[PDB]
This record gives sequence, C-alpha cells and structure tokens, in this order.
Amino acid sequence: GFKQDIATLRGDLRTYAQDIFLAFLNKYPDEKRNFKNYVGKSDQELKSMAKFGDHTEKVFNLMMEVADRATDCVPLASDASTLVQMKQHSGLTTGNFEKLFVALVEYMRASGQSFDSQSWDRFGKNLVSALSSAGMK
Repeated sequence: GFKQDIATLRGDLRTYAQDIFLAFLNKYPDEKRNFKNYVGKSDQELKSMAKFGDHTEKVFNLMMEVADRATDCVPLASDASTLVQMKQHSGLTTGNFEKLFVALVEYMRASGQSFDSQSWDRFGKNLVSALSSAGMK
C-alpha cells in the first residue's frame, strides 16, 4: 500500500525521482519554465546534469518524508507550511504541485508495479489542499 510504496520508491529513489520528474517535465513542457536550465535538453542529457540529479533526488527525499509523516495520505500542516515558505517555491501555485502528482500517479499506473496508485492520487489532492491552507495561491 501507500506506506509500502514509500519503501519501494526509497529503495531506488534517485532512479524513480529522475524518471518520475522527467515524465512530469515531458507531460507538461510549460513546467520547464520554472527550470530554465533544462530547456532544450533530452532526458539523457538531463540525467547527466549534476544539478538535475541532485535536486530531483532532494525533491523526492523530502516528498517521501512528507508522505511518511502523513496520516491517511493527509500531510502534516508543518510539512505543507515548509513547502509553501521555501524560497525556491516562491512563485509556484497549487497547479504546479497538482501536475507533478498527475505525472506521478500516471507513472505508477504505467510502471506495471504494485503501487497503490489511488492513495498517491489522494496524497497529491490532500497535499494541494494543505498547500492552499498554508498560503499557496
């Protein structure tokens, strides 16, 4: 289930983090605007960029902790506030996070693994609720 998926992803996180985030940037090209340094590069070129690997993994490092700390796929208000108040998230809307979890759930459904895809969809919807409650537009 959801808690087991956190262990599955964590066991190969750098791989999952890159593949999921690449699926996100490819499904939603306009999101590369928030990552100007990724425009005009293929997946393999991004996977060889140091900042891409490190940052994408750090994103998923924290995302798994937010998911780990959640109760019934509802994240703690503190994690939501942390995400909203980060300097690097100033200028991001709920739609940004909304699209990341669309790509995440679609990636899980297409992986053919036993991910609890419905729980991650809920987790993303609830995280968006918490992000809006914490002050994100």
